[PDB]
Amino acid sequence: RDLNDAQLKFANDVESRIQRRIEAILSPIVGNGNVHAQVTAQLDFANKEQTEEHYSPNGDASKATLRSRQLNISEQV
Amino acid sequence: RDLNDAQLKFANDVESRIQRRIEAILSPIVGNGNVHAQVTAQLDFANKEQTEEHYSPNGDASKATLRSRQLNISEQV
Amino acid sequence: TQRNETSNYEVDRTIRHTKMNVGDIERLSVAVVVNYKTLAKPLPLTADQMKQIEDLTREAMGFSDKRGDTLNVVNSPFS
Amino acid sequence: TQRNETSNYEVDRTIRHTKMNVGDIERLSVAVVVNYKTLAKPLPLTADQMKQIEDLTREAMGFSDKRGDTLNVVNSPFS
Repeated sequence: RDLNDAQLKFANDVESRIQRRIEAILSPIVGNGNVHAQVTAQLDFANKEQTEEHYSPNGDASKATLRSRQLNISEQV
Repeated sequence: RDLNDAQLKFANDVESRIQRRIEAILSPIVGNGNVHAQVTAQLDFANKEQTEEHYSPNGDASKATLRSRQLNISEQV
Repeated sequence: TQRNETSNYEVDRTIRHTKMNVGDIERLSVAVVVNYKTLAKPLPLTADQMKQIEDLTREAMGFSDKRGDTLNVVNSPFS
Repeated sequence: TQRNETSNYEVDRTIRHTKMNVGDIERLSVAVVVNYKTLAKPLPLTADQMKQIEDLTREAMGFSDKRGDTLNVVNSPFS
């Protein structure tokens, strides 16, 4: 209930802010009382944790970062 | 009971908000008393936890991120 | 011939832990009535006026057809 | 012939631990009405004036079509 009313008041606050700004940026052009605006905004309220972990591609040997190597080559004829 | 009445009052609150906004955005065009609106909204009240875990496709060797390798190649003729 | 290959890869990742909200909107259903316009009386609003009124009501709804919102606007003489 | 190769690589990395914000905007929907201009009365605003008013309202919105914001501006005589 109280969280719901807090969400509704916060939504109405953001609507009032954007509505007042649209009324202020347009009224010097068309006149003081010749415009109305209404704002309906959907908000999110879900806590969203995230953890990316990128890696860099090292397929090509010209940008590989080796640590060891054990290259053996035999041959006969 | 009390949770049910809280859900009903919160639904009625959101209905009142959207109804007042539709009455405010339309009445300057058609007139002060020539419009009515009614809003019926279905709400959710189920707590929904979620845990995605994406991975990135590394089938192609040109974007693979190797850590080891042990390539042996024999041959005879 | 022969070719033995052992590999070890490394994987990118993402973990999203989302606790959704209790009390959001799943669907809107808005029914709008408008009166006829009486000038000097039986004059319905024209199709362009009804279309732009539908536009305004759709935008003031926050209309989103992903949620399946429904809007119906009619014009009729009042009483 | 033969060729045995063992390797050990080393990997670059990145770890982003992002705790997102509670209370941000997902979508804006803005409906704007403007009156006709009365000079000496039935004069609608021209198409360039409506276009630049749409420009100003879009920029004052913080309009971002990634979020799917919707704007509709109409011009009509008041009452």
